[PDB]
Amino acid sequence: AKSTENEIPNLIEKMVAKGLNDLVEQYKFRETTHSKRELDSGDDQPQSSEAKRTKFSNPAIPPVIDLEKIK
Amino acid sequence: YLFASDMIQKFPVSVHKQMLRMLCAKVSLAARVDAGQKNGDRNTVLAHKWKAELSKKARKLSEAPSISETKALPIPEDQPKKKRAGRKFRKYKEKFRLSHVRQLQNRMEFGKQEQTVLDSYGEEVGLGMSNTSLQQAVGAT
Amino acid sequence: APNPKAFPLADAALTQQILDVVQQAANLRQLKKGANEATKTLNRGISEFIIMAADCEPIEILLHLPLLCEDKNVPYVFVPSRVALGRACGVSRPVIAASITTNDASAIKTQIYAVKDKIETLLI
Amino acid sequence: ASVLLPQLRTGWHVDQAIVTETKRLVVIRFGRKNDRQCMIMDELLSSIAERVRNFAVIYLCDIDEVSDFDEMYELTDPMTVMFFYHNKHMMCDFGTGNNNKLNFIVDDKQEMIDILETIFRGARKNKGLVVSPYDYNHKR
Amino acid sequence: LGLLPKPEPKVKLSNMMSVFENDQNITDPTAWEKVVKDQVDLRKRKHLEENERRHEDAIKRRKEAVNMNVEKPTVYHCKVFQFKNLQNPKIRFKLKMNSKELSL
RNA sequence: UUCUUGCCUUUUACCAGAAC
RNA sequence: AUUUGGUCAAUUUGAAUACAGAGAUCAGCAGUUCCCCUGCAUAAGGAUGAACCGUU
RNA sequence: AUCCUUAUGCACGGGAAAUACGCAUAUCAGUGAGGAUUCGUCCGAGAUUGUGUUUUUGCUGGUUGAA
Repeated sequence: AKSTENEIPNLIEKMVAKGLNDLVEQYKFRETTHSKRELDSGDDQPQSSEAKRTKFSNPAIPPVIDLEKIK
Repeated sequence: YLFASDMIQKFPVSVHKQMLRMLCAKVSLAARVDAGQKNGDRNTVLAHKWKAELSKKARKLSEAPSISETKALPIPEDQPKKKRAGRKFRKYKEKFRLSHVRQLQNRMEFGKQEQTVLDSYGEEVGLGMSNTSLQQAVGAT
Repeated sequence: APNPKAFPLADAALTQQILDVVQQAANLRQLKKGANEATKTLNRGISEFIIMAADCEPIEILLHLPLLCEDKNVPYVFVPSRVALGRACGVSRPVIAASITTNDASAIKTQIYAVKDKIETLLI
Repeated sequence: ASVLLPQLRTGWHVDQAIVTETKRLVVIRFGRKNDRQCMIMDELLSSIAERVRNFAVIYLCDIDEVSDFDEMYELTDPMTVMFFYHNKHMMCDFGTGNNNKLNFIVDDKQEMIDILETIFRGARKNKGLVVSPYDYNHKR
Repeated sequence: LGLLPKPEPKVKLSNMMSVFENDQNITDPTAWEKVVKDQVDLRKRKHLEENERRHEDAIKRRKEAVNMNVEKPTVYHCKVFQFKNLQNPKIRFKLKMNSKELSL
């Protein structure tokens, strides 16, 4: 919960980003379960690269951020 | 035997197949439960629930969809935007193009009596100017 | 917490292994989801081992399968989660029973055998 | 239908209706509530209206009540409909020889829809007139 | 809205004859062929290059990864075999190297 | 107005007969 | 025996101008889905090879 | 370290189809959807409803005309 509080906006988009990250870490079976995402975050931790890919995923999973930037 | 049950045969014939299927599985489940139970337990709550569920299912099947809000005709604008082609795309569109032989057929020679074909279903058919004059005079193609 | 009559419940790692096997089995068309299919498999003799769900409620719809297995001498487990089992099988819906079936010429034969052995060990 | 199609109350309302639909076309049935032909027309238009909601709006009008618009037909007063777009009255040449209004029931729903579409198209172009795809001549 | 790249038509040796966006298609016929064939090669090469890159990166990861993974073993499977003789070198070697491989 | 003829295809207006 | 089914729209009007009403045609490529092959990765799971002795 | 099986992810390449492919705060679904049958039994995963496009989406090139 603490972890979620600090870095994680804990919406659907964030979850998606997290999922993507684990796939890029090198997943096969759907990464891991998420009770409140904390577990997932913990699992990711071994990879040790969280904050970059969510700032990338919003540019892709919609293009709204990109549009904003343009404007 | 099951199909002749009250549980199926009360509902409309629309539902009977699905209803019957439902019954089979639920019946099986009930049987299993019975097998599991020791003598002098007579729980029979699960069965009740199943029955209720079955009833609900039946009701749902009998009830139809609520009326559709009549889908509107699109604001008639007459756009010719597309403009495409591609070995890919031109195939599909080939299926909907009139092909060259059909075009030829659609052409009718002016003075001449045009080549028909006597389909036994209907003689009407105009083979048109798809057959070359000389060719037509001689035979087929 | 899981039902007492759901026995033998597989240990975490073991459960995971079983799930993996099932997934492999699903891929290979070696697996048969569901009570009724599982039952059929048992009748046939094709079943290698039967994987059940502890969180099947009402549990007693399940509890014939174990008996059948016992009478057929087929290893059987429960895993804890029906949902998980379903996922493994390749079904978003809750599956409660499954059968990994026999097929000598499978790639995953060895895996299946291992799981069977594990299941047997569990039983007593 | 009475319940389905909105009916208008007084000439002002009618005028407003005619003006306000910038995007859509406006079909005003002018007709005496209890008449056969008028009723038939209303029934037809009910069907059409839902279909063509996206391009044309239908409204009804009791012509004996709202006497403001006996400019529109020179005091002949059969059971009519009228067509409008951007407050400009829309002329539709049928066989009838009254190009201004269709003063005759058409039985085909689809046909009616088609004619509505045609007039909408004409309006969009700006063409005050439009030639209908159906000849009529017989109904009148 | 970005215009960061521009998408060029993916020629091949079958499209070769029908693509005219890139010029020289009959004018410089062998040149055109070279261009198209070259393009194809690049595409193929790119694919191969990508694969190579992937292979490299994976390899890089694996060494690091193994080092990282000093997990706490919960329970250990064991097997004890006994034999009457092994005056064969080969068998001994097999026993060694396999063991080394499997962290056994 | 309704039914039957004939213009025919519609408005009249008719063709030529019944019924109210 | 007569007649109705026959009004161009648009613009400028307080009848004149208009005069039928305002992109076409040929061709790429990419995407979408499914399939097949191929190389790589990821998991899993095999199968197998390699001289010779090792570690308190 | 080499070879292979499975699934998936990315891609070279080749092929077919788009009457197809989605979408849903829907309803139901391996606790059985839908089907087979030689009638003994067998297969076992979508079905329903709503709806969006669907003679096509996104991009290019040419000739042309326009004049």
